[PDB]
Amino acid sequence: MRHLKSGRKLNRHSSHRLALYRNQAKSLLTHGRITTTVPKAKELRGFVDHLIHLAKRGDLHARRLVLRDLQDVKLVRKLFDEIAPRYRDRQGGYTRVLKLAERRRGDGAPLALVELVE
Amino acid sequence: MEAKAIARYVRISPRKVRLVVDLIRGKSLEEARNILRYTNKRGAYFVAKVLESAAANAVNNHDMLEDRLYVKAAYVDEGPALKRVLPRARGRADIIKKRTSHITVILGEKHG
Amino acid sequence: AKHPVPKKKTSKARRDARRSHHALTPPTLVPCPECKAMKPPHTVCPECGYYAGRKVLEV
Amino acid sequence: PRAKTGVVRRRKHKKILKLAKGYWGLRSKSFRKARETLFAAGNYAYAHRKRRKRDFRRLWIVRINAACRQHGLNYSTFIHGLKKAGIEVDRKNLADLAVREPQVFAELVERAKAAQ
Amino acid sequence: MKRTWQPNRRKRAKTHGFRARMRTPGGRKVLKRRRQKGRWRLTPAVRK
RNA sequence: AGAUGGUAAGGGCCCACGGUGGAUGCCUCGGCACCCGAGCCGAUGAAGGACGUGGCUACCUGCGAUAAGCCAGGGGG
RNA sequence: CGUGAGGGAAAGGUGAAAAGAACCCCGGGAGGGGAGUGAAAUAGAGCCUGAAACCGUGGGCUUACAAGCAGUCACGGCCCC
RNA sequence: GCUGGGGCUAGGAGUGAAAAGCUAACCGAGCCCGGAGAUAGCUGGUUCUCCCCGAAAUGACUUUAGGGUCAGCCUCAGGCG
RNA sequence: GUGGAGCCUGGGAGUGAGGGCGCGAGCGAUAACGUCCGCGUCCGAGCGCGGGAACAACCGAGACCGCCAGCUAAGGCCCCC
RNA sequence: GGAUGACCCCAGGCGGUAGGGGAGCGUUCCCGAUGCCGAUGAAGGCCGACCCGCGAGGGCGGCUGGAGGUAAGGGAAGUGCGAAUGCCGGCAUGAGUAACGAUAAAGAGGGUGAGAAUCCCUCUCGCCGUAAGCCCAAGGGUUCCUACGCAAUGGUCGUCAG
Ligand SMILES: [Mg+2]
Ligand SMILES: [Mg+2]
Ligand SMILES: [Mg+2]
Ligand SMILES: [Mg+2]
Ligand SMILES: [Mg+2]
Ligand SMILES: [Mg+2]
Ligand SMILES: [Mg+2]
Ligand SMILES: [Mg+2]
Ligand SMILES: [Mg+2]
Ligand SMILES: [Mg+2]
Ligand SMILES: [Mg+2]
Ligand SMILES: [Mg+2]
Ligand SMILES: [Mg+2]
Ligand SMILES: [Mg+2]
Ligand SMILES: [Mg+2]
Ligand SMILES: [Mg+2]
Ligand SMILES: [Mg+2]
Ligand SMILES: [Mg+2]
Ligand SMILES: [Mg+2]
Ligand SMILES: [Mg+2]
Ligand SMILES: [Mg+2]
Ligand SMILES: [Mg+2]
Ligand SMILES: [Mg+2]
Ligand SMILES: [Mg+2]
Ligand SMILES: [Mg+2]
Ligand SMILES: [Mg+2]
Ligand SMILES: [Mg+2]
Ligand SMILES: [Mg+2]
Ligand SMILES: [Mg+2]
Ligand SMILES: [Mg+2]
Ligand SMILES: [Mg+2]
Ligand SMILES: [Mg+2]
Ligand SMILES: [Mg+2]
Ligand SMILES: [Mg+2]
Ligand SMILES: [Mg+2]
Ligand SMILES: [Mg+2]
Ligand SMILES: [Mg+2]
Ligand SMILES: [Mg+2]
Ligand SMILES: [Mg+2]
Ligand SMILES: [Mg+2]
Ligand SMILES: [Mg+2]
Ligand SMILES: [Mg+2]
Ligand SMILES: [Mg+2]
Ligand SMILES: [Mg+2]
Ligand SMILES: [Mg+2]
Ligand SMILES: [Mg+2]
Ligand SMILES: [Mg+2]
Ligand SMILES: [Mg+2]
Ligand SMILES: [Mg+2]
Ligand SMILES: [Mg+2]
Ligand SMILES: [Mg+2]
Ligand SMILES: [Mg+2]
Ligand SMILES: [Mg+2]
Ligand SMILES: [Mg+2]
Ligand SMILES: [Mg+2]
Ligand SMILES: [Mg+2]
Ligand SMILES: [Mg+2]
Ligand SMILES: [Mg+2]
Ligand SMILES: [Mg+2]
Ligand SMILES: [Mg+2]
Ligand SMILES: [Mg+2]
Ligand SMILES: [Mg+2]
Ligand SMILES: [Mg+2]
Ligand SMILES: [Mg+2]
Ligand SMILES: [Mg+2]
Ligand SMILES: [Mg+2]
Ligand SMILES: [Mg+2]
Ligand SMILES: [Mg+2]
Ligand SMILES: [Mg+2]
Ligand SMILES: [Mg+2]
Ligand SMILES: [Mg+2]
Ligand SMILES: [Mg+2]
Ligand SMILES: [Mg+2]
Ligand SMILES: [Mg+2]
Ligand SMILES: [Mg+2]
Ligand SMILES: [Mg+2]
Ligand SMILES: [Mg+2]
Ligand SMILES: [Mg+2]
Ligand SMILES: [Mg+2]
Ligand SMILES: [Mg+2]
Ligand SMILES: [Mg+2]
Ligand SMILES: [Mg+2]
Ligand SMILES: [Mg+2]
Ligand SMILES: [Mg+2]
Ligand SMILES: [Mg+2]
Ligand SMILES: [Mg+2]
Ligand SMILES: [Mg+2]
Ligand SMILES: [Mg+2]
Ligand SMILES: [Mg+2]
Ligand SMILES: [Mg+2]
Ligand SMILES: [Mg+2]
Ligand SMILES: [Mg+2]
Ligand SMILES: [Mg+2]
Ligand SMILES: [Mg+2]
Ligand SMILES: [Mg+2]
Ligand SMILES: [Mg+2]
Ligand SMILES: [Mg+2]
Ligand SMILES: [Mg+2]
Ligand SMILES: [Mg+2]
Ligand SMILES: [Mg+2]
Ligand SMILES: [Mg+2]
Ligand SMILES: [Mg+2]
Ligand SMILES: [Mg+2]
Ligand SMILES: [Mg+2]
Ligand SMILES: [Mg+2]
Ligand SMILES: [Mg+2]
Ligand SMILES: [Mg+2]
Ligand SMILES: [Mg+2]
Ligand SMILES: [Mg+2]
Ligand SMILES: [Mg+2]
Ligand SMILES: [Mg+2]
Ligand SMILES: [Mg+2]
Ligand SMILES: [Mg+2]
Ligand SMILES: [Mg+2]
Ligand SMILES: [Mg+2]
Ligand SMILES: [Mg+2]
Ligand SMILES: [Mg+2]
Ligand SMILES: [Mg+2]
Ligand SMILES: [Mg+2]
Ligand SMILES: [Mg+2]
Ligand SMILES: [Mg+2]
Ligand SMILES: [Mg+2]
Ligand SMILES: [Mg+2]
Ligand SMILES: [Mg+2]
Ligand SMILES: [Mg+2]
Ligand SMILES: [Mg+2]
Ligand SMILES: [Mg+2]
Ligand SMILES: [Mg+2]
Ligand SMILES: [Mg+2]
Ligand SMILES: [Mg+2]
Ligand SMILES: [Mg+2]
Ligand SMILES: [Mg+2]
Ligand SMILES: [Mg+2]
Ligand SMILES: [Mg+2]
Ligand SMILES: [Mg+2]
Ligand SMILES: [Mg+2]
Ligand SMILES: [Mg+2]
Ligand SMILES: [Mg+2]
Ligand SMILES: [Mg+2]
Ligand SMILES: [Mg+2]
Ligand SMILES: [Mg+2]
Ligand SMILES: [Mg+2]
Ligand SMILES: [Mg+2]
Ligand SMILES: [Mg+2]
Ligand SMILES: [Mg+2]
Ligand SMILES: [Mg+2]
Ligand SMILES: [Mg+2]
Ligand SMILES: [Mg+2]
Ligand SMILES: [Mg+2]
Ligand SMILES: [Mg+2]
Ligand SMILES: [Mg+2]
Ligand SMILES: [Mg+2]
Ligand SMILES: [Mg+2]
Ligand SMILES: [Mg+2]
Ligand SMILES: [Mg+2]
Ligand SMILES: [Mg+2]
Ligand SMILES: [Mg+2]
Ligand SMILES: [Mg+2]
Ligand SMILES: [Mg+2]
Ligand SMILES: [Mg+2]
Ligand SMILES: [Mg+2]
Ligand SMILES: [Mg+2]
Ligand SMILES: [Mg+2]
Ligand SMILES: [Mg+2]
Ligand SMILES: [Mg+2]
Ligand SMILES: [Mg+2]
Ligand SMILES: [Mg+2]
Ligand SMILES: [Mg+2]
Ligand SMILES: [Mg+2]
Ligand SMILES: [Mg+2]
Ligand SMILES: [Mg+2]
Ligand SMILES: [Mg+2]
Ligand SMILES: [Mg+2]
Ligand SMILES: [Mg+2]
Ligand SMILES: [Mg+2]
Ligand SMILES: [Mg+2]
Ligand SMILES: [Mg+2]
Ligand SMILES: [Mg+2]
Ligand SMILES: [Mg+2]
Ligand SMILES: [Mg+2]
Ligand SMILES: [Mg+2]
Ligand SMILES: [Mg+2]
Ligand SMILES: [Mg+2]
Ligand SMILES: [Mg+2]
Ligand SMILES: [Mg+2]
Ligand SMILES: [Mg+2]
Ligand SMILES: [Mg+2]
Ligand SMILES: [Mg+2]
Ligand SMILES: [Mg+2]
Ligand SMILES: [Mg+2]
Ligand SMILES: [Mg+2]
Ligand SMILES: [Mg+2]
Ligand SMILES: [Mg+2]
Ligand SMILES: [Mg+2]
Ligand SMILES: [Mg+2]
Ligand SMILES: [Mg+2]
Ligand SMILES: [Mg+2]
Ligand SMILES: [Mg+2]
Ligand SMILES: [Zn+2]
Repeated sequence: MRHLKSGRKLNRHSSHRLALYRNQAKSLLTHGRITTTVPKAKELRGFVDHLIHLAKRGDLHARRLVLRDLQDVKLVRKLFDEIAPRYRDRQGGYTRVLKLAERRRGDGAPLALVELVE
Repeated sequence: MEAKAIARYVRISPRKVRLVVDLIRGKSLEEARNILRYTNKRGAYFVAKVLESAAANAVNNHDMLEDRLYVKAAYVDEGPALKRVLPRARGRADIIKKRTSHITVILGEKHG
Repeated sequence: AKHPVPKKKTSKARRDARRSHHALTPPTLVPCPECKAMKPPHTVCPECGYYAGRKVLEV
Repeated sequence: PRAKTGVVRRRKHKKILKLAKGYWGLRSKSFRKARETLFAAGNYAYAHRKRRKRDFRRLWIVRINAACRQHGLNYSTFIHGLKKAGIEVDRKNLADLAVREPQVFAELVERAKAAQ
Repeated sequence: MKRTWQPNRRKRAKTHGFRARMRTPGGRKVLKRRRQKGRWRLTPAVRK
């Protein structure tokens, strides 16, 4: 069973799943908007929102924390200096998911876009 | 007056395409178009082409009006099968039948 | 195991009876309030790019 | 010279398959199964031609019996009276009378009671 | 595992070759039989 | 209280028309039998081959660096 | 196919004549719809004839309280002539 | 000790630290072709229709016993009556 | 006693695993859907028909074809029937 | 009965496996045939609720087909299939089922294109590293490089490719 269990598995072992989220985070923070499968998208929100919320803190601790997942100093500089500030007065919800209308041809996978909020 | 199009020797298995065809038989050209566009099946691609070709035939050759066309008749026939070898364990060789479809769409005019 | 096997050829009636549940359900579609085109609901319209009133996507 | 099968066998199968129209599944579509079904069918027809004669006589008797007990006697007593009376109207016509011409049947009953 | 066919150009020519067949009465009868049958190759083709 | 209908997810029988498949009839560039004719080739390098050979040439046929051919006689038109 | 000696298939037919379908239309193509050829094109090259198993579309009758080698005999209902 | 390359030994024969092991994925006697359509008192199979008749599963003998020869029982033709 | 009786001469067979039942015995255990003989019977080949709930050989009865006619056999006649 | 096989009348027989006998049907071929049927449509095919025959069958009619067929009477045989775990071929059932070949692993962005999870480029991630890198020899034989292609081969896709 699965009673009151939180978190998708996405058919990956523990370290692959982590990487998946970390890589999607790098891509989202880099381009502001990416397209994925709906399940990957819905799961990315929390992972990235937390990273953004820490950038909103600003301190050295937060920077080194975010650096654990994002791993890229320049990308984190962008996070703290350009991304984080526009969410100063926003209380969570820094990302949105909207579903596309067309499925992948090769496997019928339903797609969705994930973007940072205005 | 009717207009028809046939796609012969389409490399898809009849039992599969017919599922898609069944979705559009009897429907307006417009609804049939909308259905096929969001039918998550390989067959939707093929059935759509035959539909559109038949619509073209109706307008361009048979003096029928696009805004009145409906799918009067549609069916799939079995074409010749492509026989291929599938190697199995213990030196045994099976035969895969990569099957083939003859897709037919026949359009009529919905008067009134 | 000892290799189970069909004892009798399935009749045309019985094979087709099995498939009484095999018919496809047509796609559920709704008009897009902006361009009136037909598209699945709760998806961004692939024709004009609008959803929830605003332009979201370049078509 | 050589006398290959040619046309002959197809025609023979065609004869049988035609006789087997209406049968279920392969019994109407497969020669072998059609032929087997037809064997049974032929024996049934012969046997049931024989039983049809039984079937109806049995029905007539049931009906005559109902008509008799309306007049206060049973079939056995009725037929014996008719025998003593010498009325040789068979059970096919007796049943018809019982339904269509009750006055005539009522009369015949009286004759049967009297012959006793 | 190691299977039975282990190609060797030298071995092939020295065993089934034309010169090998002509050396032996039985091998000459092979060539006779194949020619009479009209074989396109009297002897296993091989590259040297 | 009583009674009796239309339902077809699908199935069955029949009819029509198709698809598949290639039987049947017709056909014959081939074969089979008998009869007759005819009957050896090779160091003057056979039988049988290899590789080549065409303005463009995969294969077959023909031919052999004179290479789908060279010379002469005969036939034929 | 076999190291080899050796084993050893399948596979014929448009039409009288290519007159083998210019050109246009849908399609990436394949395929088809018109146009055209022909006595004939379900003779269109996957080509004479085109049976059967097998698959499908349309129509008639029928079927969701019923017990079976599937028929047969009887009667009734519906459809057709 | 393992291993590459080059060699030699074979079918009642080879080779075998011996398992009747191995000798080209089945070896108490390899494979191919031939004798060859071996032989099989055994198993299977044996194709249109109608008409008349209609058995036996016993006896004797049999390296015979689930096979046969003779008799018995069936059928046809002619004759006797 | 004129019968698909009989005898004679020829042609062609098939059969040479029988089985149940009744009666008479042997064997067995006054066992076996047992075994082995004898007389008969039926099934075999009448798994065609009626009866015995169903059921080759128990009872009734030897099915050329047709009938929506009649009489019976065994067995039945309260309802299924 | 009449004169012999004409047909009628009367009577009786007519279950049947092994098997004996009789009479017929149809197939290929020959004489009949230098004939006759035949494009006003041969053979073959598909229908028929019609006619003849106990039956095997034979007619006739409509559709198909488009060049052959073949009588009365005889002759000769490669002469009739439902079974042989028969032979060859075609097509079904199981079934939209098992499976898609190492659990080293993927994600996004940008190109191309009718079409892209699968081709090209970039960034991120993972795997091998006495190898899963590199160089020879066997064997294989153009698979090498480039252009143009995607019907089939590729266990999906394909614009990519041995
Ligand atoms: Mg669990
Ligand atoms: Mg929860
Ligand atoms: Mg969960
Ligand atoms: Mg987690
Ligand atoms: Mg995934
Ligand atoms: Mg999984
Ligand atoms: Mg780990
Ligand atoms: Mg970690
Ligand atoms: Mg962008
Ligand atoms: Mg990290
Ligand atoms: Mg979606
Ligand atoms: Mg879609
Ligand atoms: Mg795909
Ligand atoms: Mg969707
Ligand atoms: Mg489909
Ligand atoms: Mg269907
Ligand atoms: Mg769908
Ligand atoms: Mg149009
Ligand atoms: Mg496998
Ligand atoms: Mg293998
Ligand atoms: Mg199969
Ligand atoms: Mg298959
Ligand atoms: Mg197919
Ligand atoms: Mg196990
Ligand atoms: Mg089955
Ligand atoms: Mg079955
Ligand atoms: Mg079946
Ligand atoms: Mg089944
Ligand atoms: Mg069906
Ligand atoms: Mg909206
Ligand atoms: Mg034959
Ligand atoms: Mg039938
Ligand atoms: Mg019926
Ligand atoms: Mg019968
Ligand atoms: Mg009768
Ligand atoms: Mg009667
Ligand atoms: Mg009676
Ligand atoms: Mg009486
Ligand atoms: Mg009476
Ligand atoms: Mg009345
Ligand atoms: Mg090992
Ligand atoms: Mg090793
Ligand atoms: Mg090999
Ligand atoms: Mg091999
Ligand atoms: Mg080696
Ligand atoms: Mg070498
Ligand atoms: Mg060597
Ligand atoms: Mg040599
Ligand atoms: Mg010599
Ligand atoms: Mg030799
Ligand atoms: Mg060869
Ligand atoms: Mg050659
Ligand atoms: Mg050789
Ligand atoms: Mg109702
Ligand atoms: Mg229905
Ligand atoms: Mg339905
Ligand atoms: Mg057809
Ligand atoms: Mg064909
Ligand atoms: Mg002929
Ligand atoms: Mg000749
Ligand atoms: Mg001489
Ligand atoms: Mg030469
Ligand atoms: Mg040449
Ligand atoms: Mg000259
Ligand atoms: Mg000259
Ligand atoms: Mg000259
Ligand atoms: Mg090989
Ligand atoms: Mg080879
Ligand atoms: Mg052909
Ligand atoms: Mg021609
Ligand atoms: Mg020609
Ligand atoms: Mg185009
Ligand atoms: Mg165009
Ligand atoms: Mg393309
Ligand atoms: Mg075209
Ligand atoms: Mg066309
Ligand atoms: Mg014309
Ligand atoms: Mg014309
Ligand atoms: Mg004409
Ligand atoms: Mg056309
Ligand atoms: Mg046609
Ligand atoms: Mg036609
Ligand atoms: Mg034609
Ligand atoms: Mg012709
Ligand atoms: Mg045709
Ligand atoms: Mg065809
Ligand atoms: Mg057909
Ligand atoms: Mg139907
Ligand atoms: Mg109830
Ligand atoms: Mg009911
Ligand atoms: Mg029922
Ligand atoms: Mg039953
Ligand atoms: Mg009934
Ligand atoms: Mg009745
Ligand atoms: Mg050494
Ligand atoms: Mg060595
Ligand atoms: Mg060596
Ligand atoms: Mg030996
Ligand atoms: Mg030997
Ligand atoms: Mg020895
Ligand atoms: Mg070998
Ligand atoms: Mg071995
Ligand atoms: Mg031996
Ligand atoms: Mg061996
Ligand atoms: Mg030999
Ligand atoms: Mg001999
Ligand atoms: Mg012997
Ligand atoms: Mg008798
Ligand atoms: Mg005896
Ligand atoms: Mg005895
Ligand atoms: Mg002795
Ligand atoms: Mg014995
Ligand atoms: Mg014996
Ligand atoms: Mg005898
Ligand atoms: Mg006599
Ligand atoms: Mg006498
Ligand atoms: Mg007498
Ligand atoms: Mg007698
Ligand atoms: Mg007698
Ligand atoms: Mg005698
Ligand atoms: Mg005798
Ligand atoms: Mg005889
Ligand atoms: Mg015997
Ligand atoms: Mg004996
Ligand atoms: Mg005995
Ligand atoms: Mg005995
Ligand atoms: Mg005895
Ligand atoms: Mg006896
Ligand atoms: Mg008994
Ligand atoms: Mg007693
Ligand atoms: Mg006693
Ligand atoms: Mg006893
Ligand atoms: Mg006893
Ligand atoms: Mg007895
Ligand atoms: Mg017997
Ligand atoms: Mg009995
Ligand atoms: Mg008897
Ligand atoms: Mg029984
Ligand atoms: Mg009984
Ligand atoms: Mg009984
Ligand atoms: Mg009575
Ligand atoms: Mg009584
Ligand atoms: Mg009583
Ligand atoms: Mg009663
Ligand atoms: Mg009589
Ligand atoms: Mg008689
Ligand atoms: Mg009798
Ligand atoms: Mg008889
Ligand atoms: Mg015949
Ligand atoms: Mg003559
Ligand atoms: Mg002549
Ligand atoms: Mg004429
Ligand atoms: Mg005509
Ligand atoms: Mg003929
Ligand atoms: Mg004929
Ligand atoms: Mg008839
Ligand atoms: Mg007829
Ligand atoms: Mg006719
Ligand atoms: Mg005709
Ligand atoms: Mg015509
Ligand atoms: Mg001619
Ligand atoms: Mg003969
Ligand atoms: Mg024969
Ligand atoms: Mg048979
Ligand atoms: Mg089997
Ligand atoms: Mg079996
Ligand atoms: Mg066999
Ligand atoms: Mg067979
Ligand atoms: Mg087969
Ligand atoms: Mg499923
Ligand atoms: Mg299953
Ligand atoms: Mg499953
Ligand atoms: Mg699966
Ligand atoms: Mg794989
Ligand atoms: Mg696999
Ligand atoms: Mg895998
Ligand atoms: Mg995996
Ligand atoms: Mg892209
Ligand atoms: Mg561009
Ligand atoms: Mg583009
Ligand atoms: Mg792709
Ligand atoms: Mg693609
Ligand atoms: Mg991509
Ligand atoms: Mg992959
Ligand atoms: Mg490692
Ligand atoms: Mg290292
Ligand atoms: Mg290591
Ligand atoms: Mg080399
Ligand atoms: Mg190779
Ligand atoms: Mg270049
Ligand atoms: Mg491809
Ligand atoms: Mg492709
Ligand atoms: Mg393609
Ligand atoms: Mg191409
Ligand atoms: Mg593919
Ligand atoms: Mg593969
Ligand atoms: Mg390229
Ligand atoms: Mg390459
Ligand atoms: Zn829209």
